[PDB]
Amino acid sequence: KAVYLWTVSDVLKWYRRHCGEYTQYEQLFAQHDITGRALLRITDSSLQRMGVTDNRDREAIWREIVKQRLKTDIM
Repeated sequence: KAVYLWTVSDVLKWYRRHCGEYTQYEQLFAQHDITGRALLRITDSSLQRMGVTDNRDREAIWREIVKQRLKTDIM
């Protein structure tokens, strides 16, 4: 499924699969209503505003977001 079309549920499924060691934050994605379109636009600073203040955790999640953008872009 193209990321642009991902629902929040699609985002949560992606998050569980790729950020499985950071599940503690998973509800932030639902509470902030992060669709695929939002996922492609969010910044490291958005993550910190959602409450991922731990640097190493936020770095890890951010890298997964960038990895997904790269997959999307090479297509």
